[PDB]
Amino acid sequence: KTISFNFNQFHQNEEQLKLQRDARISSNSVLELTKVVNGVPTWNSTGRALYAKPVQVWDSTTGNVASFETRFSFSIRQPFPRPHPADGLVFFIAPPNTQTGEGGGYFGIYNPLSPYPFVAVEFDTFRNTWDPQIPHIGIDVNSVISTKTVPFTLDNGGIANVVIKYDASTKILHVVLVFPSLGTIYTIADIVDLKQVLPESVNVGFSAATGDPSGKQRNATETHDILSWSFSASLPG
Amino acid sequence: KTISFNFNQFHQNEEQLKLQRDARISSNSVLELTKVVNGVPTWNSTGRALYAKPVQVWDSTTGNVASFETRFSFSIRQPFPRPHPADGLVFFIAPPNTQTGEGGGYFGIYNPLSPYPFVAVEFDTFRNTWDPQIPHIGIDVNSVISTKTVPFTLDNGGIANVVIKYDASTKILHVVLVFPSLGTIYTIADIVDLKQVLPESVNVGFSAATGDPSGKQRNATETHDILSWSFSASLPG
Ligand SMILES: *[C@@H]1O[C@H](CO)[C@@H](O[C@@H]2O[C@H](CO)[C@@H](O[C@@H]3O[C@H](CO)[C@@H](O)[C@H](O)[C@@H]3O)[C@H](O)[C@H]2NC(C)=O)[C@H](O[C@@H]2O[C@@H](C)[C@@H](O)[C@@H](O)[C@@H]2O)[C@H]1NC(C)=O
Ligand SMILES: *[C@@H]1O[C@H](CO)[C@@H](O[C@@H]2O[C@H](CO)[C@@H](O[C@@H]3O[C@H](CO)[C@@H](O)[C@H](O)[C@@H]3O)[C@H](O)[C@H]2NC(C)=O)[C@H](O[C@@H]2O[C@@H](C)[C@@H](O)[C@@H](O)[C@@H]2O)[C@H]1NC(C)=O
Ligand SMILES: *[C@@H]1O[C@H](CO)[C@@H](O[C@@H]2O[C@H](CO)[C@@H](O)[C@H](O)[C@H]2NC(C)=O)[C@H](O[C@@H]2O[C@@H](C)[C@@H](O)[C@@H](O)[C@@H]2O)[C@H]1NC(C)=O
Ligand SMILES: *[C@@H]1O[C@H](CO)[C@@H](O[C@H]2O[C@H](CO)[C@@H](O)[C@H](O)[C@H]2NC(C)=O)[C@H](O[C@@H]2O[C@@H](C)[C@@H](O)[C@@H](O)[C@@H]2O)[C@H]1NC(C)=O
Ligand SMILES: OC[C@H]1O[C@H](O[C@@H]2[C@@H](O)[C@@H](O)O[C@H](CO)[C@@H]2O)[C@H](O)[C@@H](O)[C@H]1O
Ligand SMILES: OC[C@H]1O[C@H](O[C@@H]2[C@@H](O)[C@@H](O)O[C@H](CO)[C@@H]2O)[C@H](O)[C@@H](O)[C@H]1O
Ligand SMILES: [Ca+2]
Ligand SMILES: [Ca+2]
Ligand SMILES: [Mn+2]
Ligand SMILES: [Mn+2]
Repeated sequence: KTISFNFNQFHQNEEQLKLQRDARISSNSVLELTKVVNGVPTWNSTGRALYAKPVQVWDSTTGNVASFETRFSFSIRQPFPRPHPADGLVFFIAPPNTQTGEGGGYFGIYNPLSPYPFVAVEFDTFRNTWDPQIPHIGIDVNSVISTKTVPFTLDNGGIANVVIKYDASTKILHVVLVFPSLGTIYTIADIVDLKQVLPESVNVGFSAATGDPSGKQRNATETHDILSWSFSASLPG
Repeated sequence: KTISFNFNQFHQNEEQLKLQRDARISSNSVLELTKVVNGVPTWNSTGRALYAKPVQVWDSTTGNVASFETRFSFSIRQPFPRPHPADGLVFFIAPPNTQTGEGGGYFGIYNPLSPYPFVAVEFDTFRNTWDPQIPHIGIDVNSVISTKTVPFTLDNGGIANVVIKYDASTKILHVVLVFPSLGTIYTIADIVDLKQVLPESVNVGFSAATGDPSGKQRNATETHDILSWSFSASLPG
């Protein structure tokens, strides 16, 4: 069948969401993935937000895989240009009941200790050793070393519209990033076999992180706000 | 091996373009694919515009296929809502030195008594027998019976931004359609093996058509204007 939900905005204490670590919902309705005190983003922050109920992406009985579409708006404000904002945010799919991973360039979804599979779309703002120039969009499968990336220029503090679509029949994951105020459009796509990397049931959500203390730079930070979010999935099984 | 060009606007008899049939460039810089007299689009019109120089999409020696990206803005104004606007416009790739094909639902790129291969992205406004609900975006390979389609709502007379990207390593052709004034975003993608359908050298361009006389409806028309166009291709050969 078809599952779906839509958050035109976030109401404090959402029954539908699971907030982890620093993730909070502000009084004015936005989902702040990372810590922001008195209007200022801090470093050493990591937070995630998961849809409370698990979604079935595939069925072992029929062998069918779900197709899905998710749309959301986010905003990244980088108050301090030098030396380097960090780290970025991702939309991810992972097994249910996982714990926040390592922060920094791992966005809180990768745990070197005990790794769990995941498919994520990253909006990377800090160039780690494994990264190409930033900012860039990346498609991540079980790792933060993207299978494909594309550069983009951030609209600092502006709103961004993202469209992520997965077509099971072609196994194509296509993502579109648009900054309405600048009129710019970025597109990236890759082939991903969900059935091969993920279990039948998963959690969908966001995760973000600011500068890791090991970098010794308190300015390595920015906001990671989610303004709205809609999700739809169809499993003919 | 990189080839690219950019047209922020179009000038009268540009050396870089090959205009065919009704295609003409207006005094105010727009590329009008189909006939418009005294601000009114007419039926029974067909026109194409090709980049004057051929581009190499693949090399028989190395076996490599080119990756490319093209961006353009177009506008479709439909003055007569009833009974039905027609027919639409396409961005296409075909062998060099082709002639305008049949008009109507064939957009001027398909010639029944001398079919040549082609890959095209259509913005279809008239529902032929082989079509799903209109308007819709479609990916066409050697035929106007799309391999994939997606519906969209036209911003009548408004501007549309299109991004077409082809990644040779994955064979994915992804297209994004955005109507800035409405803030709507449409995305479609499919797998296409250029090397399998097209020759090493091709022409890239646009083609459009208005109502065919056989429909006996003079209102079966609309404008098909191209405002800007940039193209880039890389052959690692
Ligand atoms: C960490 O991030 C902070 C906040 O941006 C940086 O501090 C700021 O450094 C600016 C230097 O580009 C200062 O700008 C000056 O502003 C005044 C008035 O606004 C002008 O007259 C002058 O020409 C400059 O444009 C800005 O005042 C300062 N902000 C504050 C209140 O601290 C900081 O920069 C670096 O460290 C600070 C402590 C100073 O030593 C700066 O000179 C230095 O660039 C960022 N730190 C890092 C690691 O780069
Ligand atoms: C072909 O396209 C023309 C142009 O739109 C159609 O004629 C137009 O028909 C409209 C009927 O829907 C007329 O609209 C009405 O206009 C008056 C005053 O302008 C308003 O008060 C009223 O609220 C409607 O908006 C429109 O005036 C007319 N345009 C002109 C100047 O001719 C045409 O429709 C066909 O002919 C007209 C004259 C009527 O007989 C219609 O019933 C008839 O369908 C379109 N023809 C086809 C094949 O549909
Ligand atoms: C649709 O437009 C065509 C123009 O490309 C018309 O054909 C052209 O008509 C010219 C004068 O009518 C003639 O000099 C051209 O040789 C001819 N070109 C072609 C494609 O052969 C076409 O038909 C014309 O108009 C209709 C009404 C009849 O009068 C025909 O005898 C004309 O050729 C136009 N179709 C219709 C039905 O309007
Ligand atoms: C980065 O953020 C951490 C929060 O997770 C800070 O440590 C806190 O959490 C750890 C384990 O989760 C606890 O053991 C600490 O008691 C917590 N500290 C606080 C603020 O109450 C962490 O702070 C640093 O490390 C901890 C272990 C203490 O030594 C703090 O004094 C120290 O500042 C913070 N890192 C930095 C450098 O800001
Ligand atoms: O400053 C923020 C960043 O901190 C870390 O980056 C590394 C750091 O671990 C250390 O190896 O030193 C180098 C510079 O020599 C970098 O700062 C995180 O790994 C980054 O993701 C980022 O948070
Ligand atoms: O009226 C515009 C359309 O005219 C033609 O469509 C067909 C027509 O040829 C004839 O077969 O009758 C049917 C309806 O019974 C349609 O009108 C073109 O083929 C279309 O592309 C369009 O121009
Ligand atoms: Ca990074
Ligand atoms: Ca059609
Ligand atoms: Mn990255
Ligand atoms: Mn069609």
